[PDB]
Amino acid sequence: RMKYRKQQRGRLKGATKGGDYVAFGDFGLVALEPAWITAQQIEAARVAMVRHFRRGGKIFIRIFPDKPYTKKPLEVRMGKGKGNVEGYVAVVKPGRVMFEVAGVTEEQAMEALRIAGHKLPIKTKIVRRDAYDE
Amino acid sequence: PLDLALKRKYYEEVRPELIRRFGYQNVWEVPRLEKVVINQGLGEAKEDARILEKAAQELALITGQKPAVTRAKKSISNFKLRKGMPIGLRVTLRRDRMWIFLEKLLNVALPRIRDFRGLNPNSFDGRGNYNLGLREQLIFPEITYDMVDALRGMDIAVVTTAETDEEARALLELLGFPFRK
Amino acid sequence: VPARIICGCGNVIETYSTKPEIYVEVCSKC
Amino acid sequence: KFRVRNRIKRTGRLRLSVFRSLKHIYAQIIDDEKGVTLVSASSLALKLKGNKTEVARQVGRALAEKALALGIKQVAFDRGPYKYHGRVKALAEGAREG
Amino acid sequence: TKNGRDSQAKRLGVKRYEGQVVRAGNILVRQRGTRFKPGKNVGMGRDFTLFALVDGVVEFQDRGRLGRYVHVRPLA
Amino acid sequence: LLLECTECKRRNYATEKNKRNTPNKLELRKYCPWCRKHTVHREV
RNA sequence: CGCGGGGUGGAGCAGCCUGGUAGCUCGUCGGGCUCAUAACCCGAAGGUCGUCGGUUCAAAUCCGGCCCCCGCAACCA
RNA sequence: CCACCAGCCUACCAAACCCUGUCAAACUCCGAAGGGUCCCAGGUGGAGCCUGGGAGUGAGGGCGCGAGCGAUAACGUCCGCGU
RNA sequence: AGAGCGCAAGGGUAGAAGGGGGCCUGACUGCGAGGCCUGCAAGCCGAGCAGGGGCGAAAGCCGGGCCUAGUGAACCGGUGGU
RNA sequence: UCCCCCGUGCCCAUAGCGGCGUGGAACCACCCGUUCCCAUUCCGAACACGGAAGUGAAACGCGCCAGCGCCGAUGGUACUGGGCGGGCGACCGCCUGGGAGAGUAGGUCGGUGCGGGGG
Ligand SMILES: [Mg+2]
Ligand SMILES: [Mg+2]
Ligand SMILES: [Mg+2]
Ligand SMILES: [Mg+2]
Ligand SMILES: [Mg+2]
Ligand SMILES: [Mg+2]
Ligand SMILES: [Mg+2]
Ligand SMILES: [Mg+2]
Ligand SMILES: [Mg+2]
Ligand SMILES: [Mg+2]
Ligand SMILES: [Mg+2]
Ligand SMILES: [Mg+2]
Ligand SMILES: [Mg+2]
Ligand SMILES: [Mg+2]
Ligand SMILES: [Mg+2]
Ligand SMILES: [Mg+2]
Ligand SMILES: [Mg+2]
Ligand SMILES: [Mg+2]
Ligand SMILES: [Mg+2]
Ligand SMILES: [Mg+2]
Ligand SMILES: [Mg+2]
Ligand SMILES: [Mg+2]
Ligand SMILES: [Mg+2]
Ligand SMILES: [Mg+2]
Ligand SMILES: [Mg+2]
Ligand SMILES: [Mg+2]
Ligand SMILES: [Mg+2]
Ligand SMILES: [Mg+2]
Ligand SMILES: [Mg+2]
Ligand SMILES: [Mg+2]
Ligand SMILES: [Mg+2]
Ligand SMILES: [Mg+2]
Ligand SMILES: [Mg+2]
Ligand SMILES: [Mg+2]
Ligand SMILES: [Mg+2]
Ligand SMILES: [Mg+2]
Ligand SMILES: [Mg+2]
Ligand SMILES: [Mg+2]
Ligand SMILES: [Mg+2]
Ligand SMILES: [Mg+2]
Ligand SMILES: [Mg+2]
Ligand SMILES: [Mg+2]
Ligand SMILES: [Mg+2]
Ligand SMILES: [Mg+2]
Ligand SMILES: [Mg+2]
Ligand SMILES: [Mg+2]
Ligand SMILES: [Mg+2]
Ligand SMILES: [Mg+2]
Ligand SMILES: [Mg+2]
Ligand SMILES: [Mg+2]
Ligand SMILES: [Mg+2]
Ligand SMILES: [Mg+2]
Ligand SMILES: [Mg+2]
Ligand SMILES: [Mg+2]
Ligand SMILES: [Mg+2]
Ligand SMILES: [Mg+2]
Ligand SMILES: [Mg+2]
Ligand SMILES: [Mg+2]
Ligand SMILES: [Mg+2]
Ligand SMILES: [Mg+2]
Ligand SMILES: [Mg+2]
Ligand SMILES: [Mg+2]
Ligand SMILES: [Mg+2]
Ligand SMILES: [Mg+2]
Ligand SMILES: [Mg+2]
Ligand SMILES: [Mg+2]
Ligand SMILES: [Mg+2]
Ligand SMILES: [Mg+2]
Ligand SMILES: [Mg+2]
Ligand SMILES: [Mg+2]
Ligand SMILES: [Mg+2]
Ligand SMILES: [Mg+2]
Ligand SMILES: [Mg+2]
Ligand SMILES: [Mg+2]
Ligand SMILES: [Mg+2]
Ligand SMILES: [Mg+2]
Ligand SMILES: [Mg+2]
Ligand SMILES: [Mg+2]
Ligand SMILES: [Mg+2]
Ligand SMILES: [Mg+2]
Ligand SMILES: [Mg+2]
Ligand SMILES: [Mg+2]
Ligand SMILES: [Mg+2]
Ligand SMILES: [Mg+2]
Ligand SMILES: [Mg+2]
Ligand SMILES: [Mg+2]
Ligand SMILES: [Mg+2]
Ligand SMILES: [Mg+2]
Repeated sequence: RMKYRKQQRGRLKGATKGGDYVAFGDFGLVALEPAWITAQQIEAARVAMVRHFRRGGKIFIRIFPDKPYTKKPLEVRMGKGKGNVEGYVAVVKPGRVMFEVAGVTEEQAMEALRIAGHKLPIKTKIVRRDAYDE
Repeated sequence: PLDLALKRKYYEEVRPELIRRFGYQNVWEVPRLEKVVINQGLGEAKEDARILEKAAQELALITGQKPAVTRAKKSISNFKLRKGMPIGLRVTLRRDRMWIFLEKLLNVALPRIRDFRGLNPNSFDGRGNYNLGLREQLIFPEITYDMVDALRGMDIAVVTTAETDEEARALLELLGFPFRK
Repeated sequence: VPARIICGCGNVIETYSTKPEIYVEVCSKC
Repeated sequence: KFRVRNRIKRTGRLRLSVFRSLKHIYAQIIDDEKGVTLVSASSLALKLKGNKTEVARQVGRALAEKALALGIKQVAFDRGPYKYHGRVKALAEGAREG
Repeated sequence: TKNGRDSQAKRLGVKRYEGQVVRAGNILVRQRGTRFKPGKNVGMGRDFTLFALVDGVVEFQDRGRLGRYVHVRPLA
Repeated sequence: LLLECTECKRRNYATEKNKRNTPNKLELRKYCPWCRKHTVHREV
């Protein structure tokens, strides 16, 4: 990675761009609540996914932690947080697609995604590739 | 002195010859020389201009023109380079001087070249132009043996009006370019 | 000024360049 | 390379544009801010002879005649792409004869 | 914590908008570079400051690839 | 190095700034005095 | 965590402040004297300059983050 | 597979480039709402402007909104527009 | 135009502010309409007038440097001059 | 009033890149030459002078083509002066006025002003 240093928190306003459509794979898991998703979260979901269907199809991850999450170490009030204790998170507004699966039965992807949901703080939804394209 | 052997070769033989293989609708479409350039990469002597006044007057003899130094643009300590203190020689001969020069090179220089075998044909850079190097410089006429204090070769560029080099390939042979083929 | 190039095999060339004297050994005619 | 024109336009007014060809030489008195020509002593459009440097000095006065007859004096000389020296300097030197 | 720093605010930008009457010599625009080019009846100083050259009215002209300009249309 | 010019055949002065070691041993640029008009001015 | 110092051939230290070429002692290796070893004599080899970035024509050298070692400090109720 | 250096394979990592899909206070091809100002007009109001006499205040607090800090903690803290 | 513009960053910029050359010293004196900014004091921009000048054929340009940092009231004392 | 060309402006890519074609009477360019004015950190490449011959190849001029570039609606949406309403909040919903960017349909290889030469 690269960027530079640590970064302001901002605010998770309306899910304006906080929405999307599937663009890879047949099934997807979309967010319903705004949240900072941690790397430890994304990963734990992704692994628990393959872990479920061993040697299975292929999973896509469309959200990516670039925001440095800071944290002062049990003290008072000087300077900006050394931070990064939770390290990095990804901004997720309600409606954005996060995880794609592909090359597995519906009941095989209705579980994989069902699980990845649990490893996440927010409430989420599963989706077929409807028919809406560009 | 607007006259010489090769200067004619191009007109009363080589000019119509070109029209034979390509048949140009217009008198100017037929390719011509118009620029001979010479350059010596003496980054070797970039130290003192001491060993430089010589290669200059040496170059002047073989070309007739008074050469012009070329300074360094960048700076590279990786081999002693900075600002413009370095050096290189460049001389752009055209007109008659170009012909009186090409006559020597094609009819005297090349043949007396140590174990010559023919000019490399691949040296045509897409558009109609040719380039080639010479390790020595004594392979020129008015250069005596006791005169050279150090063998410093160089390379010459020649520019035609040829668009494609396919045509250019021909124009050179017709003038007297002994291609290795 | 004009000059004569005495090739190492006949063909005494003649063109223009300083020093008319020219002991050229061998040339394009060989 | 028309930096010369930009520099002149900033000044007063009355730009004496001096286009010149291989066998020609023209000159206009253009009051910009409206883009209009007031005088135009052409050469290969007048009739003049053939000597160029001698010809230009003539066409110069051809403006002077038509210039004062209207009321003009700002010698703002638009020495175009051409360096002030040859038939331009003469065209000028001549224009300045009045 | 090495960071608690900054420099004075320079209060630049357009100092006289279009239509505003102006006295000769008074300032029209202070700027970082030439975010505005001078033009008719408007001079420019060492810092790129644009100042009216005669009593009149300010008006702005955009000329695309050639940039924006500030003019003083005189009257008296 | 800080400096001030002196007028010839006189003793006028003016604001200045030499540079010592760098290529600048001598210095005598022009400058208009109040008395008289235009003359050379030594370093000093 | 705070302030200060340090990390360079196998060991222990120079070099840095003031950028251009890495030096000292020991050990190692080859060859000598000895019956032989050591001592001693003659040669030779060996260094990513902790690490990741930045400045510069150029970084052991200057700037910044990180890991490691050293010392100091961690007080008032 | 080999050495003279050459050739092919490469469900390894990967510069440039392209397609699909995205992130950015210190990125912007774009770009609102609004705000600022000048001109003209409505506006006679415990409006406004000029010169003077007298002051107090210079610890604010909560709430809404917009950001930083903090932990998208605090009857927390620091600014901005309101109240 | 992603380069360069001495040096941090930004704005600006080849229709030059960038690279090269000739002559050159306006890194002038005496002023200064009108402004920017501003509690004070400071800081900033500046057309033009006079003197005597530099480059240009001229229109003109020059009161240092592409610009924004490179700095210090008053007191006390030093040197030069009227 | 009409047509071609030369010079010079105005807006500032719908004016551009590129591919095909056409123009030398006129104008323009290349073009012949380097004695003179002038010029090259070398060279008549450039700048310059004196100019016939040849040419429209180059450059430019005009005209076609939509591959690149550029322009680009309508419709809806995000956002949002102002006014409200629901929940612990990270938030969300309505009324009123304003209203993007992206994208879709499409558009473009220009429009014009003054002087001059020429049918
Ligand atoms: Mg993956
Ligand atoms: Mg405390
Ligand atoms: Mg620290
Ligand atoms: Mg601050
Ligand atoms: Mg502050
Ligand atoms: Mg701009
Ligand atoms: Mg000024
Ligand atoms: Mg100093
Ligand atoms: Mg000093
Ligand atoms: Mg060690
Ligand atoms: Mg040293
Ligand atoms: Mg020393
Ligand atoms: Mg030893
Ligand atoms: Mg031994
Ligand atoms: Mg030995
Ligand atoms: Mg030895
Ligand atoms: Mg050895
Ligand atoms: Mg180091
Ligand atoms: Mg250790
Ligand atoms: Mg230890
Ligand atoms: Mg202790
Ligand atoms: Mg203590
Ligand atoms: Mg204690
Ligand atoms: Mg105590
Ligand atoms: Mg005590
Ligand atoms: Mg006490
Ligand atoms: Mg190989
Ligand atoms: Mg190889
Ligand atoms: Mg292969
Ligand atoms: Mg932004
Ligand atoms: Mg910015
Ligand atoms: Mg909007
Ligand atoms: Mg308003
Ligand atoms: Mg308004
Ligand atoms: Mg009343
Ligand atoms: Mg009241
Ligand atoms: Mg009141
Ligand atoms: Mg009033
Ligand atoms: Mg009062
Ligand atoms: Mg008080
Ligand atoms: Mg106080
Ligand atoms: Mg308080
Ligand atoms: Mg309040
Ligand atoms: Mg609230
Ligand atoms: Mg509310
Ligand atoms: Mg705080
Ligand atoms: Mg938040
Ligand atoms: Mg609170
Ligand atoms: Mg760029
Ligand atoms: Mg730049
Ligand atoms: Mg630069
Ligand atoms: Mg600079
Ligand atoms: Mg910049
Ligand atoms: Mg421009
Ligand atoms: Mg310069
Ligand atoms: Mg310059
Ligand atoms: Mg110079
Ligand atoms: Mg005044
Ligand atoms: Mg004032
Ligand atoms: Mg004040
Ligand atoms: Mg006060
Ligand atoms: Mg002035
Ligand atoms: Mg005067
Ligand atoms: Mg001035
Ligand atoms: Mg400078
Ligand atoms: Mg300047
Ligand atoms: Mg300069
Ligand atoms: Mg500024
Ligand atoms: Mg005192
Ligand atoms: Mg008619
Ligand atoms: Mg083709
Ligand atoms: Mg010709
Ligand atoms: Mg001569
Ligand atoms: Mg003459
Ligand atoms: Mg002369
Ligand atoms: Mg001529
Ligand atoms: Mg043709
Ligand atoms: Mg073309
Ligand atoms: Mg057609
Ligand atoms: Mg199109
Ligand atoms: Mg298309
Ligand atoms: Mg719309
Ligand atoms: Mg709630
Ligand atoms: Mg909420
Ligand atoms: Mg609307
Ligand atoms: Mg749109
Ligand atoms: Mg087009
Ligand atoms: Mg038009």
